[PDB]
Amino acid sequence: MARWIPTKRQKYGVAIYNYNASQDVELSLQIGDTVHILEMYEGWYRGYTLQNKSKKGIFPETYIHLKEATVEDLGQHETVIPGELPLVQELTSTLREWAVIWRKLYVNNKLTLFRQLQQMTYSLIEWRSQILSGTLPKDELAELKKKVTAKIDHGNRMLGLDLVVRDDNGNILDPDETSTIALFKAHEVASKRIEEKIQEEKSILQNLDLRGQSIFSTIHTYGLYVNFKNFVCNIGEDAELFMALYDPDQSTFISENYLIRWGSNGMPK
Amino acid sequence: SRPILELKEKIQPEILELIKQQRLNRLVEGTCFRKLNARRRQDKFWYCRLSPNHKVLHYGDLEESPQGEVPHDSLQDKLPVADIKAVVTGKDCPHMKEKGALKQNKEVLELAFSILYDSNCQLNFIAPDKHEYCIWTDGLNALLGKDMMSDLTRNDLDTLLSMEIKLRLLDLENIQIPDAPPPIPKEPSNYDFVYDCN
Amino acid sequence: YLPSIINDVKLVFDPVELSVLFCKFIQSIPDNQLVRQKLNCMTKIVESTLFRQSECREVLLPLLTDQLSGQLDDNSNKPDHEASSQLLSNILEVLDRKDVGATAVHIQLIMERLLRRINRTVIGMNRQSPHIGSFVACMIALLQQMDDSHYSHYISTFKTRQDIIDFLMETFIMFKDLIGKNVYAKDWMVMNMTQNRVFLRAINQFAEVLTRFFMDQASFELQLWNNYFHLAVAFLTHESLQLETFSQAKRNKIVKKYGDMRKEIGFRIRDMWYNLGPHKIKFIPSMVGPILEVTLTPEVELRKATIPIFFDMMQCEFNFSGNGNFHMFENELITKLDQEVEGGRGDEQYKVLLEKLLLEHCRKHKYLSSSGEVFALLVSSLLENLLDYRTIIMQDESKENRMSCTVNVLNFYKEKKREDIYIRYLYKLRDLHRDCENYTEAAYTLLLHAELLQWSDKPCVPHLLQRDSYYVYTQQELKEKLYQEIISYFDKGKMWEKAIKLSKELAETYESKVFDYEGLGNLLKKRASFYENIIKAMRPQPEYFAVGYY
Repeated sequence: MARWIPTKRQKYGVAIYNYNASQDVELSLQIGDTVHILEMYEGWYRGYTLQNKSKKGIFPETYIHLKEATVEDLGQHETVIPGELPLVQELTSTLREWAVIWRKLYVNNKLTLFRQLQQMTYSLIEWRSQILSGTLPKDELAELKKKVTAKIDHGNRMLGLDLVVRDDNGNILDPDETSTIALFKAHEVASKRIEEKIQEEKSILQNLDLRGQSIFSTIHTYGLYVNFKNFVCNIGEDAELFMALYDPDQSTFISENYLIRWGSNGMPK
Repeated sequence: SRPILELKEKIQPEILELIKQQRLNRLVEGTCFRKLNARRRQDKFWYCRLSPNHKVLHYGDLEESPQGEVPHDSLQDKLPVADIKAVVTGKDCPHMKEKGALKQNKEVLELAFSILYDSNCQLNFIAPDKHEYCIWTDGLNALLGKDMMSDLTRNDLDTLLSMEIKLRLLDLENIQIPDAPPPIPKEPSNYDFVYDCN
Repeated sequence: YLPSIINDVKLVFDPVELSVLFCKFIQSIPDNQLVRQKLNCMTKIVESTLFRQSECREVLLPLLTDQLSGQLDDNSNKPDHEASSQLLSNILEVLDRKDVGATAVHIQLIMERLLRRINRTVIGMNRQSPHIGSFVACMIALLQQMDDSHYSHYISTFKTRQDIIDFLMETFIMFKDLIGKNVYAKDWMVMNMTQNRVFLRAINQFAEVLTRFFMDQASFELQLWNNYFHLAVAFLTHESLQLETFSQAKRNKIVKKYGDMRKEIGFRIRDMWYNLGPHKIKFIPSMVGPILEVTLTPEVELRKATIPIFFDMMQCEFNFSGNGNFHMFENELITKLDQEVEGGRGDEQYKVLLEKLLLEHCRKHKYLSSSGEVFALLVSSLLENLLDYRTIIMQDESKENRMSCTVNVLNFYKEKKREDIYIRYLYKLRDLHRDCENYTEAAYTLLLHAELLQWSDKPCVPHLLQRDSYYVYTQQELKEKLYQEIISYFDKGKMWEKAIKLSKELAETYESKVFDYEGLGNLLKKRASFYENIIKAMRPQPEYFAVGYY
């Protein structure tokens, strides 16, 4: 070991498995041990670890999955798609704090919210995994962004965690001291989300029709799907089935007749 | 997932000790426990609280309290933790083998647990149902410092261990772990770091 | 709907002609017609066509200012609170735009024409439940967009010094009543932090204005520093290590984004305190305490910078020590130190650093600093006492240990004769015993207090005047109330010998000094009951055990 050279192109010090403890400064390094390496050797890397950002560890290059990227994913264009990667790092930190409060949870009879946190967690991790790829359509991108933001802020709200802003594009632009009043209105937008979902906890988590009313107040077109299975009738001849929506109060049909032909054998023709 | 499983179960103890300290908290907060044959105006409910020092047990013939534990000097605030031989669970309970007026029916077969102490005194107690019964047994073996006997405890073990390992595999995304560990590059024996330390 | 056209109308018309025409039409509105509607109108107006400003901003605004200043206080501002806030918010936002055009001088005009107005508003607009937060947002936005050169431009250059003084007073009290009793859900942490930054900027500016218009050059009217430092300290009394700690990034997040505010705040206050110069002595005893807690801040550095101010204060007294020494200083020092440490603030390293710094400082200085050295030794003894007390209190939580340590500190104070805090801990212990219903011990404690008093009529020291009730209370009367309570305790304490004993002295005092024979009668009635109890009933004998701690 010698010849160390400072660089920042090694932010993503990625292990492979629990590292051997060969170094006096290394251990069974965890899988997620993304370490801020300060000094780089060809076969080895010593620098700050996520677990202890004040303590070094010399770590094999073969063990490091080298990644030139940094916390910024656009300067080196590491983005799978721009305006999304900040979201993944923030949600990773968010899952970290989820784990911490989780630790704090089991030791307490907060089990109800604990399991609802479990299912929040499963939803969020699967969304994370599915957005690991950039395959989604831009509408899917935006919808994922919005809903995961809603869920993470929900986790924040019942847990008494602070709020974030800048709904889109990483939730970072607004906290970047761009303005003052836009900061305000963003904060109240978030508080509106808070109030929406807290009042609707007792609406959806208990009942199931207020959610339908709220969702249907947003869209106008709907389609009734009908899947015919079998006609049970004693006719013995060719039969035409004109099934359509009807208004008994208005004494008229509401949808066009869907002609279904039924054979004389008991089977549709 | 062979290296994955090896690494996973190999960093075990933290989850175990977390479970055990949770059991400790549960014992301390405790509840009103169930006596034997509390029919003829006998308090079936009575609290058994562990000390915050977890060295004495606050229990006794307490009243039918639906609120649960009341913090005070129970009828006996000491259970000698340092000398408990064991707790008998099931048929090992001598009170279950009773064939007189203290006949415990077969429906409390899994609520029979008696603390062994004084080599002749026993505490034939009853749990309201299985999960807390296993919880109290787990808490006792935690005082005993051995393995657990709650199915829910194994549940917690597997689920939380899975959660933790799952939240570690984020760095190794789009990456593979050679089941054979990667070969160690030869570290030059010289420690004369050309660059400074820290 | 007239606003709805202005965009393309501009696109096919002279801009300023439109500006003046709309201005004329609006000012032509009688002053009591559709205020809500007109404010909405000008809102839509300032929305568009203000992306260009050089020709219209300067001319459209004046009317806007006029109606908003009428909205300042015409006693009919109740319906238009939110409307005015909306107007101001939107226009300020528009101003913040950079690509739209240069507005620095226009910002100056907006300062000149609405700043005092809105400050007056918020100072009046004082109830939290309404949308006061909107006004707060508006004014902080103003201050953020504002410039320091702009700050001193006119706000420093007002009319006669009394006007600017009163303005400054109002500004400071408003800042305090904002920082104190904040306006946000405490979840808008980013917003809180931003508010802190803008408040920092503003109070900085007002610090330089104090230096340049209220230092010795203002030979008198130099009181404010009380209010000013109060505001500063209060602002220095939140957003602390633990809050920073809740997430590990939380420290890192705020530090990267903002750093340690408290660092700069304390450094600023330190240097300006040094700048106070001659008036330090005329300003020490009141403001002594207000600097301990900031010194007690959990960080390291500004603490390092702050303890020396204690030595500066004692030295300033040394300059005034022609009449005595820093006794008046150290008394308040010890007192406030006591409440704070028992409050659970300091740390061991804190006391170590205190000893180190103050001893080092006093070595450089003379005999009076040697007395200060021995008093700092006293201080460190106090500190270790208090740390021991608090650590045991938080550790065992067994009432017995609590009594043990509180007696320890009581003995130490008795040794140090600082009697007021002594009484305070006496009452603490009394509370404890009442919790344990140890009526005997409670009576002994309360007596030990009452022992201090005299049957004299003058209340000689309000130190004995405790916080239970505080007015004249001749020493006699307080002693009488104490004896009444103690006798009651002993009665329900089932130990009547001392009860009768004390009844004797109380009756003596009644007969010889107050002559209220009614109290005599009631008291002797009680004493007869006592004797009856003693002869009649029997009392169990308590066993006494010896305990060997090894």
